Amino acid sequence: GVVASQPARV
Amino acid sequence: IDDYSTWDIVKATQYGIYERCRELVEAGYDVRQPDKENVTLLHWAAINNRIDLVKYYISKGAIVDQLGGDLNSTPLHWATRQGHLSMVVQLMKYGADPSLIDGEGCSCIHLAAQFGHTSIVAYLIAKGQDVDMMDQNGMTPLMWAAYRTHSVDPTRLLLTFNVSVNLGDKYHKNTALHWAVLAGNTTVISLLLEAGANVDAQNIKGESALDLAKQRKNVWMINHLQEAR
Repeated sequence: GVVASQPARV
Repeated sequence: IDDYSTWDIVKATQYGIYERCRELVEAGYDVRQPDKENVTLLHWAAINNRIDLVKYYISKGAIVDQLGGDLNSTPLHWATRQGHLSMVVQLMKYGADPSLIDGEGCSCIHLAAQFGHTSIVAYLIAKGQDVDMMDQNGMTPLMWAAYRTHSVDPTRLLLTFNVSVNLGDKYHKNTALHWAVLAGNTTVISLLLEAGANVDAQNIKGESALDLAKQRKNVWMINHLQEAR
């Protein structure tokens, strides 16, 4: 898939 | 047949639908205008490796290193997290600063290290980033590798440079070996011992890496560290 969510904390 | 003529500019950017994005821009969408998440179009383009969209948005005056998102990061930060070497190369050519730090205290070399992106780590080192660059947390790329990459690389690559293997981070004074024991990263432990890691050097609580091994009751770890003195 494509990236459609922003990077988040682990 | 969905022809993308209905898609918003963020979704069309994510998917690289170039002509859709270009029509929305000429019809008045400001390439600098963030979305409801405080993310710019450059960010979405970068994290999806949309090389041509990146050129286009920058030519329309998008801000190359504009912070965005909950993690307060540049588009280059995003591409680095995601592992897009070509995009890292492309963004650095337009002046993106790999030394900028994000909201977690990390610059690009640390992001590449902690997500296992060995070729980007090699590239940043080849472009002048110091292999032992300390981030805002006092972590080196080797510490991040020991902690998060349970894999030969990027640890093996990092050890081919003149790293100071027995550095400790700023707040815990944990060496990379400490971090690998803490994390149960058995692949990395052997590499660091073989690279001269001191198993007795103590952190800020006075625990050595052997102490941490003994603490975790891990027979394999205790034996391997003990036999490296």
